[PDB]
Amino acid sequence: MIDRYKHQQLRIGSVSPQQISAWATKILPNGEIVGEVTKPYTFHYKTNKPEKDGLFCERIFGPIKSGICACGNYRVIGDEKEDPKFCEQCGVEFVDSRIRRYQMGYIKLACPVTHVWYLKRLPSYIANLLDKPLKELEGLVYCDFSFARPITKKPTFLRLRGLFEYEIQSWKYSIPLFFTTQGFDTFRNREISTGAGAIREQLADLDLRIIIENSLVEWEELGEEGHTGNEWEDRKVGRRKDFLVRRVELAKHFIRTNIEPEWMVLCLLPVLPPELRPIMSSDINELYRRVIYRNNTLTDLLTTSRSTPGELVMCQEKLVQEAVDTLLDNGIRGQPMRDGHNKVYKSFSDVIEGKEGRFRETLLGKRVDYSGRSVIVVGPSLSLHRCGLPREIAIELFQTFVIRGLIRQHLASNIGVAKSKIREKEPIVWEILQEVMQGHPVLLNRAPTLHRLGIQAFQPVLVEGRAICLHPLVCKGFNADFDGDQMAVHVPLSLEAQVEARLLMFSHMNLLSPAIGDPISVPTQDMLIGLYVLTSGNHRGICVNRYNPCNRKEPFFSNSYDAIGAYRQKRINLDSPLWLRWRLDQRVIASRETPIEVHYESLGTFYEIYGHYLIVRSLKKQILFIYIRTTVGHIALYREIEEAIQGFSRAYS
Amino acid sequence: GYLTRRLVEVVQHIVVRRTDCGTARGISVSPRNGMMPERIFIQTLIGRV
Amino acid sequence: KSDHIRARQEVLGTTIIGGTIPNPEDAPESFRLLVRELRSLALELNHFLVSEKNFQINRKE
Amino acid sequence: TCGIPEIAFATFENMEYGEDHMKPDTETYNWVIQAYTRAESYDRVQDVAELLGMMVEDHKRVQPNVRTYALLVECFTKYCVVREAIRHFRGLKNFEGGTQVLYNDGKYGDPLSLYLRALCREGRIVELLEALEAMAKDNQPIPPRAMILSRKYRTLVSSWIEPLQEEAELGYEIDYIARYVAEGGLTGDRKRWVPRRGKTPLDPDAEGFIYSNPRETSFKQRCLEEWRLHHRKLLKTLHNEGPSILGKISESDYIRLVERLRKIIKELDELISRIKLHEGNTEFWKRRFLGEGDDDDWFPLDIQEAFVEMRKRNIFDVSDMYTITDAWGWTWE
Amino acid sequence: GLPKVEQVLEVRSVDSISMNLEKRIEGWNKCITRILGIPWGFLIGAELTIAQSRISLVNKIQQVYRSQGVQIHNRHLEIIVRQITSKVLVSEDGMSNVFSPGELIGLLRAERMGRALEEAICYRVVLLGITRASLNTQSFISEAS
RNA sequence: GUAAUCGCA
DNA sequence: ACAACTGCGATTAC
DNA sequence: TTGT
Ligand SMILES: [Mg+2]
Repeated sequence: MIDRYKHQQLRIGSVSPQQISAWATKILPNGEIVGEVTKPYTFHYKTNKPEKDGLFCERIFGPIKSGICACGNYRVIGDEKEDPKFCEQCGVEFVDSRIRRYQMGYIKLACPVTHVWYLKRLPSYIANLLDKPLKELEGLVYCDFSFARPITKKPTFLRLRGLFEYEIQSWKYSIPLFFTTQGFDTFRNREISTGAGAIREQLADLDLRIIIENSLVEWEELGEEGHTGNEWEDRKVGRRKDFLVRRVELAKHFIRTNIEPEWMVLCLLPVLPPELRPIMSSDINELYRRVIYRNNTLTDLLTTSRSTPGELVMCQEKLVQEAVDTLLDNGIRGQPMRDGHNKVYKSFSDVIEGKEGRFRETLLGKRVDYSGRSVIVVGPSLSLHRCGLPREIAIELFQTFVIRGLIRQHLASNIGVAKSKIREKEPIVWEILQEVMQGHPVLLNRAPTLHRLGIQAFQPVLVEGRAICLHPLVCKGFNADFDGDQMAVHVPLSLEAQVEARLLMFSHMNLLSPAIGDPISVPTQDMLIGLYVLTSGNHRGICVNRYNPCNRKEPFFSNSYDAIGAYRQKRINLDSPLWLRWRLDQRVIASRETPIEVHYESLGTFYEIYGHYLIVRSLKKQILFIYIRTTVGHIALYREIEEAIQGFSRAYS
Repeated sequence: GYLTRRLVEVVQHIVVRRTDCGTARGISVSPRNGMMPERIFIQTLIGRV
Repeated sequence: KSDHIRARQEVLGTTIIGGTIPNPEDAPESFRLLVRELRSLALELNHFLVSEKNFQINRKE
Repeated sequence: TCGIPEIAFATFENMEYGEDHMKPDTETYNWVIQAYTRAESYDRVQDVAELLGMMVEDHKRVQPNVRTYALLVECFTKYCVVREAIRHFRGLKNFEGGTQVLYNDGKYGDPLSLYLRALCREGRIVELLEALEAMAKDNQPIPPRAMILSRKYRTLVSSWIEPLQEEAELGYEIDYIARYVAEGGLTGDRKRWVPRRGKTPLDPDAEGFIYSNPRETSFKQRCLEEWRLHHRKLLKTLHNEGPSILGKISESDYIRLVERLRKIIKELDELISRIKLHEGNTEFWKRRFLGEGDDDDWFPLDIQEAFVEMRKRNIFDVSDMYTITDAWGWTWE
Repeated sequence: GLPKVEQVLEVRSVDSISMNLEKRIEGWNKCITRILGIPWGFLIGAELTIAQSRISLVNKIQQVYRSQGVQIHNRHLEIIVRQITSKVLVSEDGMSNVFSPGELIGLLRAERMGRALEEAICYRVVLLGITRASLNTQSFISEAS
């Protein structure tokens, strides 16, 4: 029994800047490269047109209309005549405007930024790989500091070799003048670095094998006698050991995952497709404009002159990094960074994470077409497979099917005439609607879908009203009461879905709850009362007679049909006792009680009187006659069950 | 509602994909171990292989 | 019935003509959105189904 | 031979949990071990261990062959698991041509050479001599991976001496220029020892291993380490076995032995020799488990009473007490 | 009632679930190291703890459900319980190329590795709460997210 | 398109 | 730092 | 808040 092998493997990882560039980079026919976002403008002033090289730019992302372009000349894609893919005058390509939905962008950053998830989370992967403490890295990122040696694979003349340089007061003006100024610029990277170059050089110039070796050595060293010490010292040793183990695991994974720790610091930032952030304007786009403005100001300050003050460019770098942090994930650092109305900005982490986040709100739960809701009422003359459905709902659910019916029969020429006839409520439309859904299954469901019986399948029956009728016995499953409850309706389009609904999801196939396997559909409120009145019994003792019968039931019926007819004719009451002859079955459940009295005559026939039946026999030990003492209710219940079984068996043939 | 959600997640993956796995071990159900409730013993035995 | 633009467009045509509705193989717009979002967050996601016949990896976009 | 270790595991699970006619055999386990061992994407080392544990079915005709030992040695070598690699190489030695099968034509990094290098680096040179004797018996020449270090003195013969990563004194001075032209001088073909940013080992001995070459440890260091480990496990047995021991002198000898053991790990020698470390003796453990040596369902708090309760409830039994030693029948150990 | 049901399932503490259970578990953890040696002590201790915890975890939930008249079959409770008690925690002492200290593996996988590998693998049973269990799964998109 | 507020069962 | 019922419908305010 |  070789199984059908299906192999699907989703993969996630950190992406290089080359890939996020190739997600946006495109080569036009002229030869220019598009994809770079460089201007904060989204739309033109009082023109409602996409600005060039902006967040909504047509050139880098795509055209706003299908077949139309920003140049003003409409074109048809896929035509037989030769047509240029993109206008020479305008970069926008001639394509359907679905690309704006799936097309990405990227902003080049002059100063690198650090990912918030890796840095500012309580488990810091960057602080784990770089044994430097988390406070030192957070300072070097946010508070102007200096790292003495960021490169360990190149020659270094200066012998500072320090972790955190709290000030630049060290003599550097005499050092820069001495060396050629261009030369000083050339080696400053191997020299003390600040802000976002030290982290990238440490992550890049690093040997994971040396890291795991040193961590294993330090692990072997620690733990010899740490437990013997105090609880504080043992706790410190334990925490260090756990940090070392996490470092070993991170380095071992980085060795064999074709992912580089260099990619944790983002050189280039991707930009979401325009349609996904449509401007009405979204915060996403507000944060995008802010980071674009800060980045272009930083680029202007850098390209202006090298003699520019370091304080200004450093502050603008901090502002760019804070904007990138607010864009990616806001709230991890603890600063809300509210809007002008003192309202916090939403971030991508807030978009994905949450009940109202991307996952739970969209992927795992969604609404469908072909659906309707209405209140529910009891239909007490429906069968377990049939349910009452209003016509104004059915015409909207099965509209395409009745359109196809009007097209097939000589009643409608085109789809428009058929839709107009359906809107006009013509009488033939209702006939076609009835003929359409005679074999189509309807999926009803309820809002509190706790168990698996919340969604079932029935056969829709056209009714004249606005309330969906439901069978009474099926209420327990849905926990439904007709006090204002509403339900939804779903129509399976595909043939496989129809077969599934008709075979698996029907009520007659689900009569046992999946908890303990007990009957879930049983008479509950009124049918139980009727059955109890039927099978209750009769006044037997002092209630039926005022005096003792010692000083001193009557009707005898050969068939149950005669007794039921007498009850219908009001000859005998419901609880009135009677005698019913039985054909040698002895199926009456009763107590293990001996006969109260036995009459034996000379000729050999002895009468045995029991509590609820009389059994006459003869000398040959032959059961001549059996008479059961009961009421019309018990025989009515027995006859209705037996006749249901027999009618089912006969209808099968 | 909260309790119903979490439970489903933990055991969502399980699905019957084999007729038999080949295990030769089984739990031993004895009444006298747990004060011998007859109804509980019957409910425990019913449905098992 | 929810998100697949192409399939949904084809559903009306197949129902009006009467042909059988094929099973959609492409990812819904919700998944594609996620990929775009996660890749805006610098996180990749690829389907990468592998054929059991010839042991080849095929990316679904 | 695809390169994805999950397509073969699906077939293995289909065979394992299927009917009797489709149940796995030794060849199936060997194929899945080869698939998991020669992967190029992730660790896949615990997978091989779990597969070996599943391979423990003694009375199901599932017995190891030459390929099983060869693949296990290769896997445990590539992941620096030297002890189990030696355990399985001792079994591979018994088969004829087993070392030739381990050297799978040199297509997959010369696993025999990787095994020899792993033995040389850690310093377990007695097992290296055993492997060389096995290769001589099976007529297998040394693979060409006798890689020299930065110092040309390094070889599998003497890289384990006390002076490590240092060249010995010779009468003639070291002619580095001669060496330069010997490796290849100005022919643009020399190994330049310069660290690079990419995740590629500059050392050529690390090639073939999943993570890195085994750490360099001398023979004397390995001997002192195994001595400390033996004394530490002896002290552990003395601790978890109570004061009761073969030695009859309790008072002074206990203190003397505990202080001498604490000194060793970091003339009364007969007392230490009396302590016996019973490791791998399944019979002793089975005899110990057998006991020869509210108002809810609760097990008795006593250990032996819990054991008899489990044996009564069939949770665990002495028949289930087995390891590869017994199953694959390796007597030598 | 229902708060007590949540409590047992998310095993915040073993004292919460039962004092006798915690006492027996710590007694086994302490004593089993002495007898049965290294390779056949961890396995038998894990099996004993699994049996006792499963029996306890069920009996408690079934009693809580039956006190109110709710009749549920023990099979549904068992499937969930297995997941809670199906993983093991490696102790901090043992670090090797195969496994690292503090990792979480499966009971059957741990036993099969202990049978095969001479390298001492020190593992102890960690009952994992429903939530923790979900956060530790093979799929990062279904239960982790 | 998002919030606030109430209701529903 | 993290999560705490399920959905539906109405209004006004941006 | 409540607890994790
Ligand atoms: Mg109601």
